[PDB]
Amino acid sequence: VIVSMIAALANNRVIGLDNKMPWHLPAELQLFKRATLGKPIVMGRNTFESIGRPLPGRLNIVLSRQTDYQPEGVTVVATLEDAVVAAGDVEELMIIGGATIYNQCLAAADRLYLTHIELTTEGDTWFPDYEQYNWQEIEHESYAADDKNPHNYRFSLLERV
Ligand SMILES: NC(=O)c1ccc[n+]([C@@H]2O[C@H](COP(=O)([O-])OP(=O)(O)OC[C@H]3O[C@@H](n4cnc5c(N)ncnc54)[C@H](OP(=O)(O)O)[C@@H]3O)[C@@H](O)[C@H]2O)c1
Ligand SMILES: Nc1nc(=O)c2nc(CNc3ccc(C(=O)N[C@@H](CCC(=O)O)C(=O)O)cc3)cnc2[nH]1
Repeated sequence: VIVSMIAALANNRVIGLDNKMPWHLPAELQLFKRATLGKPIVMGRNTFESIGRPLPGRLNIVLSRQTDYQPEGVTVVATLEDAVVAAGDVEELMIIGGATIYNQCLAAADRLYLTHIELTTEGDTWFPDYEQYNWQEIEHESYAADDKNPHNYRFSLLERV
């Protein structure tokens, strides 16, 4: 199975503050849905709680070592090894974070689905320093700020080298 990680980072690799996203770009969230629909998504307990419910059309796998932790509609696993197994016989698995999971999986990541948001904001969670490794961009698309999305952002699909 291909190990991919998807995230949206503001400048300085910021991805969150107070267990929430420091911005609101509905069109970017639709890009997230587009990139994960039909695929198993693996996330940390904090990220699952920030989302507030399982995401439709995807196998929701949540990581937590609290043995009695079991929200409705999601599969809970106690280790990353169990998350992969839980994903099943699929072609690609999507690590949807949070910083904790990105950190642990970066070294093993095959692809990074990154959205760079042109914004400098306060944060308490950051995406790992992926540039310490070698990647080659496979796809990209720039999205100018608009009516319902007040920030410019750029999508970049990186493949590990
Ligand atoms: N902008 C983006 O693209 C994006 C994406 C995702 C998340 N976020 C943001 O990032 C923040 C959440 O991430 P964060 O790191 O605080 O939390 P997190 O990574 O989502 O979750 C951390 C928790 O996951 C469990 N866990 C971690 N590693 C584990 C392992 N190896 N085995 C079993 N369980 C493990 C532990 O919970 P237990 O104590 O229950 O074991 C750990 O406390 C929020 O602000 C969220 O909004 C942003
Ligand atoms: N590219 C990217 N953008 C993000 O916002 C993002 N967010 C997370 C974690 N936070 C969230 C927060 C909300 C939803 C969410 O509600 N997603 C819906 C679409 C939006 C909606 O239905 O309101 C989904 O069906 O995926 C997903 C992840 C993880 N990776 C990301 N990756």
